[PDB]
Amino acid sequence: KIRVDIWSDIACPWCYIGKRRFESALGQFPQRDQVEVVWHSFELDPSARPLNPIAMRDGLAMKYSISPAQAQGSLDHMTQTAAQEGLEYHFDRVKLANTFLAHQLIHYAAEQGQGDAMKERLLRAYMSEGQNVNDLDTLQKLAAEVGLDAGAARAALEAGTYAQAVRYDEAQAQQLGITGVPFFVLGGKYGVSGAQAPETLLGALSQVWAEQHPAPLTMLGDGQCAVP
Repeated sequence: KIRVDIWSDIACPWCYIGKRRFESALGQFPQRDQVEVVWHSFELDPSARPLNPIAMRDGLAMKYSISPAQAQGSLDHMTQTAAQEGLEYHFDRVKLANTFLAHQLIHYAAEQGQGDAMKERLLRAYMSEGQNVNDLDTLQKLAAEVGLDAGAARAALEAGTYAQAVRYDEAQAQQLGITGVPFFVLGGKYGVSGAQAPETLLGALSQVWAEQHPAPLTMLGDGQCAVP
């Protein structure tokens, strides 16, 4: 088996792009059926307001200390880059929301085996559909759309059941020195930082598989100690 651990935030447009590029890599990888993907929570800003009412362009200009004109250029760059992955972003509608609860929903979804579908739904909701992913009504609806028990999912969020697990995900990311997303860990050994090309993630997948299935030695030929 091949384990891939990915840290990601719903609020990061490169994460959605990265998910597509990784999916492109996976499709080209002969041993794709032996890959287990595990999504991990990451928050760009764990202390963000529940909902910041300012335009994404402005939040970006403030956070990164540049002009509104440059912040827009960056938005325009990300939008066109995403389009090449089949993603139609709508940054003008983005709700700058705290993503803690949304990550919790992903953890709930994963216990039902629907982690990736939930992650996908939420990325779309944030990046394209102008939805507020800190809002419980919205989160419950999205869960229903994924095919989850909407009542159970909402109950889980109100209880904060997966709150601890999200914090541990983030703690683990911090302990690994992961300070930006998306971040890929392959074979619990190799790291790939950022939304890298499919070729790069395929080469990582390929390199890891090779290490786990190296070419069989030719044996030649008074004892040994063997582990039982």
